[PDB]
Amino acid sequence: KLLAGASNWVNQSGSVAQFVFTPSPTQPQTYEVSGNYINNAQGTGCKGTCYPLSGAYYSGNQIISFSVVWSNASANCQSATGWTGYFDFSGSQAVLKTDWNLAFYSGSTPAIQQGQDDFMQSVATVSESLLTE
Amino acid sequence: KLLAGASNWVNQSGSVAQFVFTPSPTQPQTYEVSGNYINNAQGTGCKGTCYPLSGAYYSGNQIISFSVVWSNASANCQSATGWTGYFDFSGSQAVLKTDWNLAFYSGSTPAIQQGQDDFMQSVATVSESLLTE
Amino acid sequence: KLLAGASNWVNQSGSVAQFVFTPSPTQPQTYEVSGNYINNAQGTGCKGTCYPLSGAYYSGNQIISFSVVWSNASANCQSATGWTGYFDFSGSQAVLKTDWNLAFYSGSTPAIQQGQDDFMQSVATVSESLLTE
Amino acid sequence: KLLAGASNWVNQSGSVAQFVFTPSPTQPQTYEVSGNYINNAQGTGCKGTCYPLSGAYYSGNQIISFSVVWSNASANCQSATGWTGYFDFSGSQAVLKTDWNLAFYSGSTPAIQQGQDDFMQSVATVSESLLTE
Amino acid sequence: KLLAGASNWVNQSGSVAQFVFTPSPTQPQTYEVSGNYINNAQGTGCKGTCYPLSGAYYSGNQIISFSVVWSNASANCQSATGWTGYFDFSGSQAVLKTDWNLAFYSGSTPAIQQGQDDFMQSVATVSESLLTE
Amino acid sequence: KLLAGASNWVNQSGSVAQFVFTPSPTQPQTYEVSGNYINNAQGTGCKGTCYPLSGAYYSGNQIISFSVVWSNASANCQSATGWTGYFDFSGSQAVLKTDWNLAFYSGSTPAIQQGQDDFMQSVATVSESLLTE
Amino acid sequence: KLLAGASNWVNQSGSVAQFVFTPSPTQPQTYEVSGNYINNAQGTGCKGTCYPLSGAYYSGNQIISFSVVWSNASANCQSATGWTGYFDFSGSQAVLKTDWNLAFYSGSTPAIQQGQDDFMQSVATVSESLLTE
Amino acid sequence: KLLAGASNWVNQSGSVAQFVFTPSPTQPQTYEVSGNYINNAQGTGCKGTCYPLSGAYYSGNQIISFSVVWSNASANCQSATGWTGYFDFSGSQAVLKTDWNLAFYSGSTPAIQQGQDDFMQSVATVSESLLTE
Repeated sequence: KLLAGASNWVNQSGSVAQFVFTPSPTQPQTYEVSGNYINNAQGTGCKGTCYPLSGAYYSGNQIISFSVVWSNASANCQSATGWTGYFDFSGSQAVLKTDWNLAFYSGSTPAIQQGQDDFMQSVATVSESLLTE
Repeated sequence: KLLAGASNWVNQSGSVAQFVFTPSPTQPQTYEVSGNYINNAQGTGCKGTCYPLSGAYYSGNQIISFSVVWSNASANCQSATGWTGYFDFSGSQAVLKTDWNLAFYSGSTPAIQQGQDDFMQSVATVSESLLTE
Repeated sequence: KLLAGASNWVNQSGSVAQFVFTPSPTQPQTYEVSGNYINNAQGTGCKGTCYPLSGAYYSGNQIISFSVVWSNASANCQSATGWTGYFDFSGSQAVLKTDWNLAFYSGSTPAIQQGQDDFMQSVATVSESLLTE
Repeated sequence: KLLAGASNWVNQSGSVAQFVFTPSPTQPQTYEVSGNYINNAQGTGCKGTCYPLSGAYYSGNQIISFSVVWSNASANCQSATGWTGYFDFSGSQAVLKTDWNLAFYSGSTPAIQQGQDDFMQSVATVSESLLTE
Repeated sequence: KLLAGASNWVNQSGSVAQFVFTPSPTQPQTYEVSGNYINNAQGTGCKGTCYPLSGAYYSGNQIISFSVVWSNASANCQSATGWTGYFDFSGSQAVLKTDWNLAFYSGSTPAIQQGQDDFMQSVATVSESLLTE
Repeated sequence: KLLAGASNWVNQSGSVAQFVFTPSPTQPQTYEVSGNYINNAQGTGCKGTCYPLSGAYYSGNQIISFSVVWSNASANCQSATGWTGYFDFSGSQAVLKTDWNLAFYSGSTPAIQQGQDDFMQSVATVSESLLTE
Repeated sequence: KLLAGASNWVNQSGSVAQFVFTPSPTQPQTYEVSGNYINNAQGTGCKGTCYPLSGAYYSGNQIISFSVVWSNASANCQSATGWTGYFDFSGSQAVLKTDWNLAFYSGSTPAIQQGQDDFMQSVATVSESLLTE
Repeated sequence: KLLAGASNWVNQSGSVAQFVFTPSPTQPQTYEVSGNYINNAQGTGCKGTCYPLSGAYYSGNQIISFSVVWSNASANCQSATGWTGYFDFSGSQAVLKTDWNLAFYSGSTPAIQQGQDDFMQSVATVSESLLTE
């Protein structure tokens, strides 16, 4: 059911989605998705820093769709990605599977690449201190 | 360039995107996308009523990604569409070329169909009154 | 009694009122009315898209008055409807009996037609998906 | 055109509408109406005290529609009125003309009376002090 | 103890205070006072219409102090009053007693009159309708 | 005339009023008064720490009324001061002439002492650092 | 454990920290710190008036870091203090052990002195009135 | 002077501060600091993800102080750091120098380490796309 408050989701490239969910006033079992995305995928720019994500989550059947514009104070890749997929909380690990699309330019030549990402839940590690453990 | 205020975008199958753009407080040349989608395609669920849309827009090269959860007070199709794309405002007509992904079900069998919607800007039709024209 | 969350109300001519109720901070048993109206009557302007509605509701005896300005990103009929009425939730069906007034034009000749819409509550139709049903 | 900020409007029964106008984010040349209404009509209850009003104003052709639920901390008349009409700023005086409807109960017997009100603009009188002039 | 939500308070001149109380974040057993004041005192201007009041209420020993600037969309008396006094909820009636001060000008000649007002609680009268009872 | 931003006002007994002014949304030439009061009088409770102040100001003739509830995280004197007055910004010095009322206790014996504070504007003293001067 | 509402903390030199804690929307067991600091040390600038404080608090082991910019409507020392530390609520007394850094000037010669303040919680002193005690 | 909107600041360990500045209502030439901090310092935990920072910036002499509680959805190090230091925009590069303190526990044994960080401004790199340049 619920992963409410802040949740930490890590995909196959090291990439981190942190989701925040706020109930929608008009749309039943629908949450506004907010939070941050850290890109760590080897080929790409806009890696290692917080990009706000926006989208919508349908609780009923644990579906989601969210977007990142690859522009923040550290780096701009002049492009946008949208992720659309589903959750599966069953068992010892919780998994999100998504199909993604990415709008960009090569010349004055606009283009939409595409692909697929798989995120797994990982709960905050705890350390004695910043310095140790 | 500029769509400040609400703008009306109509796809090949007649479905309607109404966009509102709000500046991101932190993301250079990025706007939070809100507004409403009215799905008007022949063989489809959840048609002829407003679905909220949420996403993001990059004004640098006029790229967008938005999402709709198909649940409102009229009809629940327990599914999500994500659209990712770009706009060309050159010439007599402004067009939004999009690709899109749609996370839905059959049984216990999650799915994700792909597609392409192309939209054209259409400025409010004006009438003497609600009864004329 | 209670319509907490968004509710769907359909009139004789098929037009759709989606209501949201927020408690007044100061008015006993009064709610601020928001939501969306989709005008679906044969011989009319400004049909098949969401118009915002604003008004007020008295929960003591389940009375309402709301208004729509027929101007959105799709179509401007330069006019306003006001609806004033009451609800009966008794029995198998919940109905909203309304009278209404509509301020529009011809030439330089302001006008105000009268009328009566009657609405019935219809709870979200459910589908396996956006493609089925 | 503009009566922006707070405006004072007095009808034939002494009744006072104070309007506040805030531009709508989605609806072009449309304002959310807020403010207060003081009833001073001889036959009625809920006289002499502030009732919040809600509605919508279409600037284009200076049209309006607004609602009052006759419930506040001083008095409850368990009913609601909606006013729908037009402005005429021409000449030495500014005038609003409206058609109104009023939903109420007699027995378990719901009912909608009706009528018409005409409001004129009156700018704040100025006095040397509260005590004099 | 509590008169929370909206409360209706009537003094010896017919004058009406409606109070709204919101807990203070920093000041224990302290409420921000807001609401409306209707002046109906015979000698004065700024009579019969809503003036916002501002002040602070100390719950502990049911003490209060609030202010009205006699300027609104209907009338300006270019002056300000402050009321400071205490509650007594005991018995069949609830009473507020206050000492008031009023800052105004005669010539270029500034001046502070003074006086005392006594308010009694009066709960919303209820009527069959606006029209009757 | 103008005190936009925070201003510092010092009375004869050394107590400090720090004022912030916010335009009323509805009251011509009226500002909501916020800020902080530090009571510095010899023979008094609740001294040397910030008490919130709330009131209203009329910029037409530079008149004010504000209130302090003497309860904060340091000291509770279970009492309220109301100040009512006017400002003279003519000459080399800006002065705020005030009268005031103070609702406090003895036993089961509510009281309300009267008074007069006169304040002078004093613009931030500047230092090389927190350690110098 | 818990300091919900405003709390009063007094250091060895008599300076006063008034704390307010608000839950972070995203940071487990983290609170945004607001409130006011009154600097009461002998040989110092910017004393006896409220400086806003801002920082963060970790309730897991009751650790804090807050900052004051020494500029308000009374006195500008063009400098910043940062405090970093921990609380012990065991026993008859609650103490906040802190170290701190202070970024100030001489000429064109930026500096940063180090230090240690230790605070003790002191619950509001109560008085019959502002005049007694 | 100004680095207003979102700014990107990189220290000697790879660590990234993104600052957002909002003018303070009460404190002249003072900004509330907000934004995000990415830790990339070799010895430590809580590395590679967004931690909200809070503090205050004094424009006058370009001074700053801000805090991070090392707790977010990815990782908790149960500790807090405060940074206090100054800017120097002169020349071809803009530099921030800071003294930092860090509160943590070893056993039931609380402790405050300390150190110094130097951040340099780095403006958003621009890339043809996420995929290339």
